Amino acid sequence: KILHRLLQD
Amino acid sequence: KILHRLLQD
Amino acid sequence: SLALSLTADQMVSALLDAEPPILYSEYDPTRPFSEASMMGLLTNLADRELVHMINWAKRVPGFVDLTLHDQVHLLECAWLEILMIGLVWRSMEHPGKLLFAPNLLLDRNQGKCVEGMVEIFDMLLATSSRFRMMNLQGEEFVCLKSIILLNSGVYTFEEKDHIHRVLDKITDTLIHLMAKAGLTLQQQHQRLAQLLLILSHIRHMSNKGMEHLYSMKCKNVVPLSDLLLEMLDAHR
Amino acid sequence: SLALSLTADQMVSALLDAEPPILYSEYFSEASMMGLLTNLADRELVHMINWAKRVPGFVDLTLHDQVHLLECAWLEILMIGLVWRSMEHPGKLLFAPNLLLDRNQGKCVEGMVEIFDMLLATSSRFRMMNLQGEEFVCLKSIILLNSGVYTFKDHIHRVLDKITDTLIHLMAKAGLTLQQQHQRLAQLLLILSHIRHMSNKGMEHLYSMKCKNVVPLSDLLLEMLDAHR
Ligand SMILES: O/N=C/c1c(O)ccc(-c2ccc(O)cc2)c1-c1ccc(O)cc1
Ligand SMILES: O/N=C/c1c(O)ccc(-c2ccc(O)cc2)c1-c1ccc(O)cc1
Repeated sequence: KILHRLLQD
Repeated sequence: KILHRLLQD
Repeated sequence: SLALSLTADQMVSALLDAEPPILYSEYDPTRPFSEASMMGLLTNLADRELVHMINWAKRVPGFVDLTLHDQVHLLECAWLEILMIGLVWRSMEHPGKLLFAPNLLLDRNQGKCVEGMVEIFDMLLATSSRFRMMNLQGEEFVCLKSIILLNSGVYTFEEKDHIHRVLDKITDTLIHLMAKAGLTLQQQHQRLAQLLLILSHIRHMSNKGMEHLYSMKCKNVVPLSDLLLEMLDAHR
Repeated sequence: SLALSLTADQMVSALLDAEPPILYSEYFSEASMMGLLTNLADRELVHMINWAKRVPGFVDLTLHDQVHLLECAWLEILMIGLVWRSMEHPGKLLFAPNLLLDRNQGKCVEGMVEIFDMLLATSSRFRMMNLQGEEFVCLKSIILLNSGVYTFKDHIHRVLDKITDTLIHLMAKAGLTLQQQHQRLAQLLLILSHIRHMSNKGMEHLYSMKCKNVVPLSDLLLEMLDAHR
């Protein structure tokens, strides 16, 4: 998910 | 509408 | 006006006596349950509940004052919310199960009989667990259900003043109940918040439930009553 | 946790500091309308996600739980922000400083005018109640933590209580009586029921525009949509 990346990122 | 009639009586 | 002049106790007592009865289903439990038969039982049940709800609404303090058109509007908007919070309240002391009727107790497994229904079942169950965890009282429940009726359609809308005045009165009523229960001012605020935040989820379940009903209707699974079709044709 | 140890003034200032910026629209057809909004909301989502991590208690949650809450409340967060921006622009919706639309313009997209009216009605409610920015950031954080809390939790409810205490503290500072405090607290939280309603109607409308392929949707937005289905 793009969401996972953004939350991690 | 049934709702109007039922709200009346 | 009659609603504004009441005290908190007269408010609770009025709501408690205005409470609709718990209806029975025509569930003859030697039939396992078909997707059609399931929807048939629920529709017939909910349709009979609607009649009692309409007459219950007329006994809600301040509702009588409104115009017919506003009455119709508030009911068209909140009818599934009222049904669902009533269902959740009935199912409070039946963990993992939904008490649609005293002769109709269902868990989420049976909710899989209808496509797209088990998601709504889980939400209703989670709400029931929340009521159970909060140790919700009947006096608080009748307040919440009345709040739903007056609030859910108030922003779709002269005198929205009167509705807000009654809402403020029911709020005062809820605080008084928590005060007599021995809750501190901090606990009163927090519990008030916790209760009203449930209404957001009840709204959500209703909206998802509203769409699922429009699905079953256009899927022609089981024909809906003329009253239910009216309530649905008011919410897209 | 780190959220529970905070005081009411620390909570407010933390939320105020975490506030996302007001983005601009790219400098009306049905496709042009949806194009501007999709582009705008897409960029807003990125700031929201980073705003969420700055919300006291949200970082303490697992990655999967953070994802679930955002997938559930993202449109609610966008809408309450829109309503807040448009508060001192009555009859109009401030999507962006260079994008101020009234109800007439909402008619250029089928089914959108109903959502516009609900948004405008919410803005009038905020205006009538004279909503404060400190109250606004509290409500927005409440939405984030509450909206998807029952699709899962004691930790989230602990933070929700803290924001409730934070709200009450703001009202006590304004000189409101205890009766006025409970009542306005109730008035605020009841609006969240309508914001949820607007989100669900807007969610279906987005899926509608998706089906008609009126404009192509971004990968991020399509992900958030495929969470409500
Ligand atoms: O399509 N989904 C329908 C549904 C649901 O998913 C969950 C609960 C209910 C329901 C049924 C009876 C009640 O008194 C309250 C809710 C219903 C429901 C609501 C209205 C009906 O006419 C029949 C069933
Ligand atoms: O299909 N309906 C879409 C809609 C609406 O009807 C009303 C408001 C919005 C919107 C757009 C940007 C915001 O910051 C907040 C709401 C939207 C919206 C929401 C998300 C988008 O990617 C584009 C537009």
